[PDB]
Amino acid sequence: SRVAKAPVVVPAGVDVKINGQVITIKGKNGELTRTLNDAVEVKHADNTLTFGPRDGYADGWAQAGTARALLNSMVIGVTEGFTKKLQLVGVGYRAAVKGNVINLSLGFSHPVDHQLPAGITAECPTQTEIVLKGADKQVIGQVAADLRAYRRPEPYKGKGVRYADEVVRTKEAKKK
Amino acid sequence: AKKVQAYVKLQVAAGMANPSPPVGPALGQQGVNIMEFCKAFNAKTDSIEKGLPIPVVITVYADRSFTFVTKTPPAAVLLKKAAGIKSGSGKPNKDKVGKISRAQLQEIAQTKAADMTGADIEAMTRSIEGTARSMGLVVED
Amino acid sequence: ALNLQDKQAIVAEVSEVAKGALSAVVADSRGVTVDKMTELRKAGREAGVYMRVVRNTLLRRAVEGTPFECLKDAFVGPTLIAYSMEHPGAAARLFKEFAKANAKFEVKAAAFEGELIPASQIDRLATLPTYEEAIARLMATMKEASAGKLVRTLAAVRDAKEAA
Amino acid sequence: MLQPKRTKFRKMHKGRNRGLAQGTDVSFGSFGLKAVGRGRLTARQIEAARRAMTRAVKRQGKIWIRVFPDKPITEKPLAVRMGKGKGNVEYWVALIQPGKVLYEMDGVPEELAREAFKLAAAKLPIKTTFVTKTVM
Amino acid sequence: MKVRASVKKLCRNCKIVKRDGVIRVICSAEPKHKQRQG
Amino acid sequence: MFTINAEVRKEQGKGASRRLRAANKFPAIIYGGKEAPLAIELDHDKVMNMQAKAEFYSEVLTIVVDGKEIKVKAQDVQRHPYKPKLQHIDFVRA
Amino acid sequence: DLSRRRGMLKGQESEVTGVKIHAEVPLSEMFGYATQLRSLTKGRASYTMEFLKYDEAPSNVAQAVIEARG
RNA sequence: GAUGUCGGCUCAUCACAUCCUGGGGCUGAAGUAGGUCCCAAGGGUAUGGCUGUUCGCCAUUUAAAGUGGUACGCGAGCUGG
RNA sequence: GUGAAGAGGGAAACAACCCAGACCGCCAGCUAAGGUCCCAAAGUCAUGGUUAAGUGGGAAACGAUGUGGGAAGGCCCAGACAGCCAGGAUGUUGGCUUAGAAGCAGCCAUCAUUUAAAGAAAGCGUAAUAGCUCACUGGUCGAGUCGGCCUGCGCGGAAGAU
Repeated sequence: SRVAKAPVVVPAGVDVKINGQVITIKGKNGELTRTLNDAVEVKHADNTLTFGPRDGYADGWAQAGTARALLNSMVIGVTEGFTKKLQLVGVGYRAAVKGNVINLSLGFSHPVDHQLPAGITAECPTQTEIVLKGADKQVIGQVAADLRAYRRPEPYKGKGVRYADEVVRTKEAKKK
Repeated sequence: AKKVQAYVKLQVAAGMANPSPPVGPALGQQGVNIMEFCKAFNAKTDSIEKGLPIPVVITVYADRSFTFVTKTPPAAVLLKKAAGIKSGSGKPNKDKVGKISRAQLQEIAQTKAADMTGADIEAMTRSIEGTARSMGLVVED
Repeated sequence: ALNLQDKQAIVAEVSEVAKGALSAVVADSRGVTVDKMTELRKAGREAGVYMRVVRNTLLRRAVEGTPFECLKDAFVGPTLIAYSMEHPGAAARLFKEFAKANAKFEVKAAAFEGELIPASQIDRLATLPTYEEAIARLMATMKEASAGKLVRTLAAVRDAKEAA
Repeated sequence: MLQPKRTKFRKMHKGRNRGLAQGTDVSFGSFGLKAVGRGRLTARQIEAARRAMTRAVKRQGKIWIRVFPDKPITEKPLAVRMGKGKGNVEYWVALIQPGKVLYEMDGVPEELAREAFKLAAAKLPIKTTFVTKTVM
Repeated sequence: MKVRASVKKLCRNCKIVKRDGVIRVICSAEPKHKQRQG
Repeated sequence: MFTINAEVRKEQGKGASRRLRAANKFPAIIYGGKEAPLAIELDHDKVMNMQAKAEFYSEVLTIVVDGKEIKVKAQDVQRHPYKPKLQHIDFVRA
Repeated sequence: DLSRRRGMLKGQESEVTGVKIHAEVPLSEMFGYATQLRSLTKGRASYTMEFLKYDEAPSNVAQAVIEARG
């Protein structure tokens, strides 16, 4: 029911600079946190999400539901920010955190690098747990997933880079 | 899943009870400790009359000590034991076993009248009515 | 309209029980598990103490629209009706027993006659003499707590700030 | 499978499967399969669907067939110069046109019966649709 | 995995999406069920 | 119960009848008794809904047509013979 | 595994630190059997067998071959 | 009143229902191997034995010794078995 | 019927298709089928409905929370839909079957209890009950929603040699 036609009214929780179509959310924690949602038939007034007449379709007030998700995700990035627990079972390998750059491994001899984009940073309490910490739910989950593409969980007994996967499959030797 | 657990079920041999051995190898594989042996082996054991394999009930909670408790056999079991019946039907009421006096049920209600649910002995007797018919046994006059 | 056939039938019965409770308690579910209801549930319907947990969305709108021994406001959330028609102890002996797996404040409040009994009062509703002398001790008590305690207590915490 | 005991003639024309149907409605059992489409149906196919549905459904009801395949239809042997006397009779054809009921069955609850004709519809040439009893 | 002309649900809680063009099953149980392109 | 309402037919035979059957009507007749047979339409969606209520076929029906009202008990019906439709229905006077 | 060979179980008992399983088994199948078992368990398990008696065969090939050989 | 009819040699050229090589899904896929499968037309893709065969059987080789079209690529180029 | 023995227009081309039946000349008008942006003569015409595929502009069984139309219909603030929190019982762990009874191993019978309430059980899942999810049940949520049927229109199914 609710979000398709009453778009949560995305409150101004300190604080929203709205040009018009270019949006900057201006708060402390990942400061001046910004997104350009353009005029995708998404009209705004103060911190509200308002429709117009899309292409052929004309929808039903749908991407005003979306625009409300993407601005609030953006606002909540600047207020609360958040825990990307990414983690390894994999016989440790590498997992040097160093500021903007992460050195991981997959048994592969070479520095695996990956340079974190500016907007986020990461650290490791122990090699097997990595917290990427910071700002925007979109770039941050992308860097997490691109790190788990340094290798999936192995599906039989689970070796790999684990982000949200607290459900890794537990297959077995020589059939059951 | 859902966290720590209430009322875990185990169903267990009618051995020496103070000594372990017909219970011992079923105990052995699940890591019934020397400590687990003390709550179950030392105790809730002999000076109770063996004749039925005894229910043993697990409460899970742990600083490395989760516990195993001995009590009375269950209503289905007591029905089979108490009535002096053969063994239950193949097809309830479309095949048949026995007849049973309602008064025997009532004494059956009375022994099982501990935690068995039915807020009334009359209600209590009826659940075991519905057990007796399920086994084929008509509660009968 | 209105779902099930018990739900349109029940309105005279819930309304009947909701008059009946000459002591009543509004109390909380969520996180009970089976046991805390069960262990009273069996014995109660023999023993003369009642505990039901009943539809709080219907009870909260129903109570507004029908006085059920006054009351209404603080039913909100997941809600049990504990009740004794009897002198107050059976209802109140039950609650610290419900306190082992939750707390004292899962009752939000209770009612006796027309006086509001919260947990502060509840120990006192829970202290009850021999029956013929009790109902007199209970009538002098509720008549005391109604207007005398307010006019003293509203002054006294402001006197605590003035007088240190 | 279904085949007649001795017909008056034993080869027959192309024939004309033009028009609707007089052999319509579910009439015998409680519910059935209506043909709803246009075309020609073999004996072997009737067989393949009735077996399939009795095994799907598991008996203690039974199915009633409202189609018989009468009609001879020919093969010409491969690599034969065209003409040379009409072909030889090969297999038997039942003629379907809209509304022809194919099967009725009894006793079987609707949802289970819904599945049970769903199989035969995958087994034939034509676009069947479920029908139930009704008077008058 | 297969690529099919008939796509439909295996384990009950399997799921159906037309992504890009062609309606794919996807699943959270046992991922035999990944049956695309119907 | 069973209450329908109707208009009296101003056309006849197949060319008429299809041009109605297309237009969500269907034709019908009330025959029976002394009073000459009366040829009538009903609206297909309306009187379809009571094909499956079986009291459509056993019980006396209230037939209001033109606003003048007859009372009728049903007779055999023609249905077309793969899409749910009553193709045309007969009715008998009480 | 035991089921696979056309073996059929008598029954199963717990044992002091592990489990004991007893069964009736076809004979002409077992000539990878110990290595297979070793494979399943991480080399840990063991077995013994003797011949109980004789019971029906359904496999074609034994009867089929008997004229080439003699 | 002219479509010179099979095989080989010389030269090819494309199609992809891909032999291999490259990416990727699944797997009764642990590694290994593999089975299957969506993708993909770039390049590569055997010699020798026998017989007029195309093929075939076979030795031996490779990464592979693909399938199919092109008067079943073809004689105003060759052989004519 | 035409072609054969009939031209011209149209369907790119095109005997027999659709239109039409040429006596001769015109720097004249209307029209048929067929058409009206431009290659090319005529409407980028008014009106309203629809389709997001380049369908239109090649083809099926079949498959689908793809879009508009449609009556009938259940639900519908005394609280829905379902999201979030929370219970998911009781005898019981049903009898029989037993390779082994576990709701979920075959079958039978579907029975009962306190219930605001949970099937002697729908799916996962395992060794024998254990393990896990589930409608159901209670809160918060604070409204439209769900299910069926008829139905116009599009979708994949759809891979071959200059």
